[PDB]
Amino acid sequence: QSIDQLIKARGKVYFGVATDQNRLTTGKNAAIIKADFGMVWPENSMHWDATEPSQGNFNFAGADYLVNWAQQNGKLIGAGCLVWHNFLPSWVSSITDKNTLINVMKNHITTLMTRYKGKIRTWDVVGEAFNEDGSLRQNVFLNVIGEDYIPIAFQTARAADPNAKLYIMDYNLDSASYPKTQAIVNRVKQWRAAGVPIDGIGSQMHLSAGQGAGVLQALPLLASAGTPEVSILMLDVAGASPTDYVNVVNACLNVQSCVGITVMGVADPDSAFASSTPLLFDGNFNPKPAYNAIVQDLQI
Ligand SMILES: O=[N+]([O-])c1ccc2nn[nH]c2c1
Repeated sequence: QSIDQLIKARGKVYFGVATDQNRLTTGKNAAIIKADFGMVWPENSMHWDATEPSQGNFNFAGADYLVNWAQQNGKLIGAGCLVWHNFLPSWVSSITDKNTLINVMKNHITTLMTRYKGKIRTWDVVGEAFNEDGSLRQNVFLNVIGEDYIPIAFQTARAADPNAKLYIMDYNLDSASYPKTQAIVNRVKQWRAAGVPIDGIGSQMHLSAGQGAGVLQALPLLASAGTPEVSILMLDVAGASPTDYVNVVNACLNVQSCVGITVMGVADPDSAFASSTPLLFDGNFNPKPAYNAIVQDLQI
């Protein structure tokens, strides 16, 4: 059975997965995505160092392949992350002039979103902007532009493609009592009250064993910021316990504004954390206990 069709039957938008061209052309990934998933995200091909490795030199072959394959196979597309400190080329993190970095950020955002205008459901515009204590992360954008970079990024993205849902995403938002979780909620409330167009919060759920249960309290706390949507992104669970996975799926089902869930790849050997066997399909592309548990859960 298809977890995407089953989750749609429960009123959600999608069950999605990260992928890219060389997964689609190898293994059984294309077959499984076609059958079982409803949305795809670029695993690496929308990283800043993948798409703009030197200033104004844009590389879109990888992302084009993903977008075209998704359109051909009737899948939704999410993409990101436009502004974050990861996968940033040196040419960007060596900029010290505020106006230059603002326009470099804006051109990166606008060029990518314009190319795929109207084809992308969800864009992750700002990522990993928070420290663990809830203060803003001192990345090049904060250091050179200041805290206005976040409103600027979102405004720029809304202008480039007003059809896209625009998200802020972060990790370690998996416990309701953790400072980072309350902090992103507080800032997103205040940004939106000021007119900043943040449509969603995305929770990057790279989980340890037993952390699924806590998401049942954390996800509702995130939804309390009042964004139109929240989502679960980058999901994997060390050990891939059925209990952990079913708890995360149920958190999504419990939160009205949660639109769907994206897993961090299809089969275990293609995970960055392969030793931890954290995904829903094994090295022979068979559905694992966690996949079948999700099916059972989704089937007062
Ligand atoms: O949910 N995802 O797996 C995922 C993967 C890569 C991304 N880049 N921006 N947002 C992302 C989400």
